[PDB]
Amino acid sequence: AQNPNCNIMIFHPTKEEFNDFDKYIAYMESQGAHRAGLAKIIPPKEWKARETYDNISEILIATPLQQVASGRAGVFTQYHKKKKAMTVGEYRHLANSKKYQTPPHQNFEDLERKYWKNRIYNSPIYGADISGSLFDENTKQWNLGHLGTIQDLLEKECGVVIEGVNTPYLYFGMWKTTFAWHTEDMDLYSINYLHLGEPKTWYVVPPEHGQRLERLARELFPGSSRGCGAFLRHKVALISPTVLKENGIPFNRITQEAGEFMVTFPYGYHAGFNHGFNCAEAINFATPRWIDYGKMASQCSCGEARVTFSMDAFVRILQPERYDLWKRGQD
Ligand SMILES: O=C(O)CNC(=O)C(=O)O
Ligand SMILES: [Mg+2]
Ligand code: NI
Ligand SMILES: [Zn+2]
Repeated sequence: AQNPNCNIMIFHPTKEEFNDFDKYIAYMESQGAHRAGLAKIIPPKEWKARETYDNISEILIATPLQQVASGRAGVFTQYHKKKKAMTVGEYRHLANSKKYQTPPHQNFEDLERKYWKNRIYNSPIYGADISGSLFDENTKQWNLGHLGTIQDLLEKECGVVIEGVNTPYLYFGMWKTTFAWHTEDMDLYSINYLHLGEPKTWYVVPPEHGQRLERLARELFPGSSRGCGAFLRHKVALISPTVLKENGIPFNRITQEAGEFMVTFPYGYHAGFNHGFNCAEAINFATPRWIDYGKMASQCSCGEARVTFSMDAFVRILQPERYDLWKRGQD
């Protein structure tokens, strides 16, 4: 078995190997990459996502989210408070302000310490989930706006044509902006490209150990657990690496820098934070190996998780028994 300790693997494809996305994901899996739950892909030196980022300031963040925490430093939840609209120019200025800027630090490790020590005492503002793309239409390789769609994958594998569309999202981050512990909708893959700015640190639990994370989360968030059998779908809970180590949860960590791709694999729980002003783009995708995970994915039916138009058809076709109850939650 390849990669039995489930370590995060880093790949360096040649320009030739960067042509066929599907084939490269399948190569990574042949080397065991999926066992970790997350892989890093460094693009060939010849490649570029677009010519410059000099003209992005007028993009609108219609609903910036202030991430307010509750709990203790290592075990907390966050809620998203809606703020007034602002442009990317305005947001970048705010990120760089004395109130919100990254503090002086020695290295990534010192910054990670400071994050886990101090995150709960601040409420950073995240420009998340903005429909759109920063890839140039002429970038032919690994263009996240030009991937094969999940609807077409399900049709190719299973023969059923379904409604729905699949488009990328932009994330504008600042220091301490946080992504809570989650897997993707319907335990899909995700791909994330860090277009610009400061790094993003990731934590991941191997898919084969996901249920261990879920059991710990039920213990640490007992009211949430009673309210919903799949409350991590709400994307609000944080558990620190110290806490995971104390409870024997297997995980790994890695920092993504500007110009690098990360891929999350089906049922790979992940969480993390941004080091300072940055812009990432991400999208869900599928492969033939995803189908079985989609069929088994948990669902939130308490009504909190509330998801995209396109998830309807995935539930309807892959989880017909669940469909009725899940849709009650959606309505
Ligand atoms: O970048 C973020 O805030 C969150 N991204 C992801 O969870 C992802 O790409 O799967
Ligand atoms: Mg602009
Ligand atoms: Ni994700
Ligand atoms: Zn729920």
